Amino acid sequence: LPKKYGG
Amino acid sequence: ERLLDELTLEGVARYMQSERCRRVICLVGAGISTSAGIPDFRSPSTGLYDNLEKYHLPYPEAIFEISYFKKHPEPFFALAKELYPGQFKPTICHYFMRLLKDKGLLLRCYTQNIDTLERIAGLEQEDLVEAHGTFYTSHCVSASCRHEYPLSWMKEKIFSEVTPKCEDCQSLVKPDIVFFGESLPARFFSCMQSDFLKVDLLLVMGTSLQVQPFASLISKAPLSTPRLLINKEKAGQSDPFLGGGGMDFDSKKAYRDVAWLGECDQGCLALAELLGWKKELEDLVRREHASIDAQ
Ligand SMILES: [Zn+2]
Repeated sequence: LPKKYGG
Repeated sequence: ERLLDELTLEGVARYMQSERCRRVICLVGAGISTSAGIPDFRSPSTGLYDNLEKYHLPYPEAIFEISYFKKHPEPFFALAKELYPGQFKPTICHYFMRLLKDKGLLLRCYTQNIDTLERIAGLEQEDLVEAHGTFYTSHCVSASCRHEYPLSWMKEKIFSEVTPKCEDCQSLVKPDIVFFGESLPARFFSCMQSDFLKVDLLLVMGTSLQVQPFASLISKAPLSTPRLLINKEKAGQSDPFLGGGGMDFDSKKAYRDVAWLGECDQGCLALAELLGWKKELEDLVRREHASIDAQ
């Protein structure tokens, strides 16, 4: 699943 | 040909009370909790990365990265004590969403906030997609244990400056917020894929729509679905630099997007007033605030 990043 | 008879708050209220508007999705961000005293944790003006010298981090952002936190959790919990709110009193905006629920209009509230105020205001788990998690619950980080702890337990550990450890296995216990480097919640993607087939109105409140993937939710609405932004500043328009599904409030081609610029509480008050809900909202807020003040 997509991970949390700055953007 | 458009669902709103005019691109104003008045047009949105008439649409909400028409037979065409049955299901409302709210998208909310930090702007709905600033009047409750909760700071915007993604704003550089909040200074989250500014006084971390005593923690000797390899870089400022490490304090919110999951792999660093799991080996060095003390900096995060020191910061959490310093930022912990003095009170958890939801705003007029939160209670407006409770009224939406009460009147059978709320399909879902997607929130970027971690402050739990949606739950305190009476939105239930099934009503909520906490896109960045929440402080409402915490879990042991050990995959084989995952013991759950309530916020009262977590708060006591934060304030006593005792790193929270699981009573069953002595692993670290982490608030259920999404740290950088953690997976976003499966529920965010599962609900998005279903909810946006069903939505009649998008109410976007207190978010600058700058953080992904949350911001991209506005592009998931059907093309006909009106979108009302209640926010201090206009947001969600396509970036003349970067740039598909952006807000169009002001062009000759605008047909469904409306911006009400001001404080979120005042915008929700104005909309409730148009709907005939002002007394209901005042009564709910004053009662819930009185109850919280009397704890
Ligand atoms: Zn455990």
